[PDB]
Amino acid sequence: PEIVGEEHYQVARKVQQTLQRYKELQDIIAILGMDELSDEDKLVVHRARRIQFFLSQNFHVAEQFTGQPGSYVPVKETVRGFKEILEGKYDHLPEDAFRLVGRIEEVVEKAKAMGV
Amino acid sequence: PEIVGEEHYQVARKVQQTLQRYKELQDIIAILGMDELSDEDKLVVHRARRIQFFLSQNFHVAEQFTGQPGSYVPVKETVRGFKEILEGKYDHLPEDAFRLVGRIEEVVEKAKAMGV
Amino acid sequence: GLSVSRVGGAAQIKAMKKVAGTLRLDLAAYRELEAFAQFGSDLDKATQAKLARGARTVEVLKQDLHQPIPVE
Amino acid sequence: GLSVSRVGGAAQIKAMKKVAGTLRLDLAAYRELEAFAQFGSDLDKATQAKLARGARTVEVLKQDLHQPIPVE
Amino acid sequence: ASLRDIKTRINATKKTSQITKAMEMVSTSKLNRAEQNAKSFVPYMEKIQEVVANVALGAGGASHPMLVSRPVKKTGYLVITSDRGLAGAYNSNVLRLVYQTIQKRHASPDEYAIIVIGRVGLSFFRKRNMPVILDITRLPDQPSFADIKEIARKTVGLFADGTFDELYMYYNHYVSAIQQEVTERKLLPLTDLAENKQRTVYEFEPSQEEILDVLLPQYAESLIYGALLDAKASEHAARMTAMKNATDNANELIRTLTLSYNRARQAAITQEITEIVAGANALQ
Amino acid sequence: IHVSVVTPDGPVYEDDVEMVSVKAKSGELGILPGHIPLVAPLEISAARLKKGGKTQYIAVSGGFLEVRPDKVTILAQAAERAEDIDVLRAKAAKERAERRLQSQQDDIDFKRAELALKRAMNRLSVAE
Amino acid sequence: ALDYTIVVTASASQPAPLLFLAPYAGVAMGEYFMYKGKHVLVVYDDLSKQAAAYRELSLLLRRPPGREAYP
Amino acid sequence: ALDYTIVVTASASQPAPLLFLAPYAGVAMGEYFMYKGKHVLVVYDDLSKQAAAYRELSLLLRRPPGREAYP
Repeated sequence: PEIVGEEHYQVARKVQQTLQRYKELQDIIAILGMDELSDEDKLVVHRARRIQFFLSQNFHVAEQFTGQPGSYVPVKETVRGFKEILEGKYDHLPEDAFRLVGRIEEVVEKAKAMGV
Repeated sequence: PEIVGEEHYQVARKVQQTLQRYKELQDIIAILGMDELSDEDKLVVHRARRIQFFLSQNFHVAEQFTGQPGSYVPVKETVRGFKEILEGKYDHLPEDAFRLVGRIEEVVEKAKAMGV
Repeated sequence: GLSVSRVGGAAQIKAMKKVAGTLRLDLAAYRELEAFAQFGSDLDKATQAKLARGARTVEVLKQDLHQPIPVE
Repeated sequence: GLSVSRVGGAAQIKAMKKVAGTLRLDLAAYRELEAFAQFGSDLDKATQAKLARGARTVEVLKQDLHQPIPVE
Repeated sequence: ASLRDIKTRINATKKTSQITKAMEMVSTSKLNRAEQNAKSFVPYMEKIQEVVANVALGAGGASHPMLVSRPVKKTGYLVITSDRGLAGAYNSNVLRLVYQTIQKRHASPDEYAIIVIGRVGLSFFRKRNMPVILDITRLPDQPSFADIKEIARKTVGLFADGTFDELYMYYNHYVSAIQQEVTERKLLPLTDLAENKQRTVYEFEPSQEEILDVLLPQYAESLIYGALLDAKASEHAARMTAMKNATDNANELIRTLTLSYNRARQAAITQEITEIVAGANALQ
Repeated sequence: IHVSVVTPDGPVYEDDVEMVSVKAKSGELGILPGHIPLVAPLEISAARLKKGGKTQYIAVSGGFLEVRPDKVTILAQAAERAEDIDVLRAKAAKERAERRLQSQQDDIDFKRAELALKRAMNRLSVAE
Repeated sequence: ALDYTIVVTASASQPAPLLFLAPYAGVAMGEYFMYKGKHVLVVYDDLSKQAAAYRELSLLLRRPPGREAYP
Repeated sequence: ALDYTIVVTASASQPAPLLFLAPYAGVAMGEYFMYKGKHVLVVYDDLSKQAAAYRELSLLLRRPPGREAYP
């Protein structure tokens, strides 16, 4: 926190904690099933899917292969985006529209294009 | 198969297959025991004990070691004996009846002498 | 599972690529799910279908000696 | 558990010398049971009081950088 | 040979040893709670057995068919197994005993009927293609009377209809913590009931037959629930002993792997030191 | 006299009262201290015990009575301590839902532990 | 903390003898304050780097190597 | 037992050249009675000590060692 800042440090450590908790549930989900875990762990894997898809970007380099023009995302805006996904603001959006977006407003600009 | 015969070849490969499956089960048998295996692995162990004891043979040179006079087994008869072990024809005999035995009629004789 | 190709995908023809994708997916799935099937709980049907699929993949991927197959 | 101070105990202030002798035993009781706590509601207050006050011990002994705490 | 592989095998065996020791501690606690439930059932069981003795043994009273032996046309089998695995010889002994008694005396498929408790017995008698008529599986680790009450009422009613004509129980009697002897007890003929120390003559308020056909189903249900508390206690003790044996096997495996690790460690250091000194001597 | 409402699960009340009275399947009945050895089944109805002026009601279900002149020992397969007759049905429904949840809970707990053992012994097998 | 501490640096781009001589410079700066009567705290960050640089010096001077070529 | 036995002693404090030659001296003392028709029993207490002393005597001659540093 003395280097990156305090808010960035709490958001990054909470993202690491929820992705670690989703990593610990890999065999349970894969073998025993999805409908049997609990609540407050289905919420964990619920937010963890939206987190581990939002970490991906559309690159400027992949414009020649996919078509979408790419994005450069500042650090304050991705800290704000992961804070908003950790707080639960975007739990009603699907697990797509977090795939391959730059900013956090592009998530809702893609989800209004697909669905709700 | 073009040299040793197709029956010889597939009996030899099925013998190696059951011994390799039992070699994979060695760790589970060492720690957890035989009671966890799922009723086909119990059968594979139950056949592989018989195979790896029936590969042992009494020799003419080892008559001076133990007094047991020794045996000479033709190729078609050990193919027939291992096919009859793999078919399940000799599951009811004890596993110590197959040690140091030339051909499988002597397995039957030694198991009768043991008292099965 | 451990065998790596570093070109792979740029080597294959289009027809091999289309089906080798899903063959790699369900063979990796069977290699993962076979770990939980040597003893114990006798897994449910939802991945028993995947284990039967993967055993058929393993049985497809066998050959004889000196019998090469064309691409088609 | 692995760290040792072979002069230690006689290097401590007399205030810490009374208090650390309980803390060694508390954390040693917790780190044996730390891998036994993912599953099991085994004892009501015999070995879950150990897990509770050992987790509180581990939470006490954490710090941040550049903030040394005085001995009192 | 392959020092790093021996180290990873030591670490994997330590992880299995810790998992089996944690299962042993869990099973010790569940054995304690199963003994508490088996002890709390007992003051019901003495007084039910006392009332059944003083009523059915006083002045004849063989009118109810549960006290008399009818000619055997069929035979029921009540089998109490575990639902969850990782018990070594708990389920195997009971299922082999039931299978060998069935193959000994009947040798006809519709001459018997089997009532299993637990999924292990259910899978056994479905893989052997036997009639498995009642299926009360998915029971807790510490069961009450209320969830065994429905299948107990059904297996008393299937005698009262005239189907089973007698039935047997098969379960593991928890004797002391290491043995768990498999026992066969007999249900519904109640011919082998015993008298208590003090035989008292009760005064029967509606009739005697009404007392009997209310009480003797409850006596059979108390026998079934007592056998099931016995079998759950022997289940948790068997899994306790099985995980203790798995932990001891893992620990002696760790011991032999550390002997191999020390041999490979010394051989690795002497290999590296002679290769360094040979590369130094090549220049001089 | 000593009255003891006894369940197969465990004892319920087990104290001493003045005059216990309950309705059998034949009809009403009352028990004074020093009663004849009497045996009567019970209906699904409460059992009043009359501790002075309290009259603590105990709702038995299933139910069976044996009265000795000191050992009233009412044997009920379901029995609430503080009760009027309607509470046993809602209590049985609530405990049946709670015990179905408990059966699911401890089966899932065993399966979590067994997957931990399966993964660790897979890694032991891969380590060779 | 630079009212009372001394920092002695042998970074990795310097040759192996300065890496070798850093901790002995540490005690030689501390023993002055020790024999004057003060209390000193000397911190040797990564002595394994110092051992490896002394290994480098002993190997390039043709000295006979022991285990892991440490002299 | 000393009416027939002969004790050939090479200690732990003796140098490795005497440890190396103790079994050969025992055999050479037994062969005199063997080739005259007598029957000889020769006991070597810990030939692992002879092998370790010959490892010593070979490595001090700078012969390159093999498995477990034995020559």
